Formats: sequence, structure tokens, C-alpha cells
Amino acid sequence: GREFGNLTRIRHVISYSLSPLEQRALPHVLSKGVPNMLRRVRESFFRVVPQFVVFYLLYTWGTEEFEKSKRKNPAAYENDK
Amino acid sequence: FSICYADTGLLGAHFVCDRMKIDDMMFVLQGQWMRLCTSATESEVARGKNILRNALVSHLDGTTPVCED
Repeated sequence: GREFGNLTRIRHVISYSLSPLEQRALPHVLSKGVPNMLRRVRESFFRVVPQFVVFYLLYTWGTEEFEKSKRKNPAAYENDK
Repeated sequence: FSICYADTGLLGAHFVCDRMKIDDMMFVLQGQWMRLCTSATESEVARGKNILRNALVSHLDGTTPVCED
């Protein structure tokens, strides 16, 4: 079936490659890779983060409320006698 | 083929295939290379020497090739 002899039909594309032993494995990290990671974080920040911030607010609120609910109310004894 | 220059050269092979039979052919070629590097024997070497003798003497026929040489 699917085999490297007849996958698709292409015309007029040229490629060039070096061998691994001719070139470096980690050529430019701090001059190219770091800024690229930075933009890659920039492009997705506001699509992911705010939902989790909202989750954090909800969690803390619900915890606080549950913990208030367990403390004794002075009006339950002071009001009528 | 062998292609010589002053300080360097190219030593290799050239072929034409149907598109579905490139892989096998590369396999066969590289296997023959490995065979010669590891397992050659006298009987075939003799034949190759005779082929080379015949080529050298066949080429130098007529004045033009000789002048060129």
C-alpha cells in the first residue's frame, strides 16, 4: 500500500543537505534559540493562561468559604437568652 | 567510475532505475562494496586484472588516441 515509491506527484523542487559529521549538533542556542522560545511563549500566552487564573481564584474562594462555614456563630447563643 | 584530478578525485557509480527499484539497487551496490572491502578472493581479482589489461591495450589504437595520451 503506502510506500515510498508512489506517495504523490511533485515537480521542480530542489533540496540540499550536509552530513551530520560535517556540522554541529547545537550550533546557536543563546543567539537564536532563546529569542525564538520567547516569541513562541508570547504567541500563546493569552490563549491559555487566563482560564487557569480564573480556576485559581475559584479554588481559593471555595476553600475560604468552606472554612468560614465551620466556625461558631455568636448570634446562635447570644440572641435570645 | 574514477575521475582524477591533481590532488583529489571522485570514485563511485552511476545508474538509472525505474522509480520503484531505487532502494534495492542501492542495497546491491553498497553490498558489493562491503564485500570487496571484507571478503575478496584471488579468483575474481585475476579476472579483473585481465579486463584491465585488455582495456589498456584496446584504447591505444590509431594515432589520435596515442597523441592524446
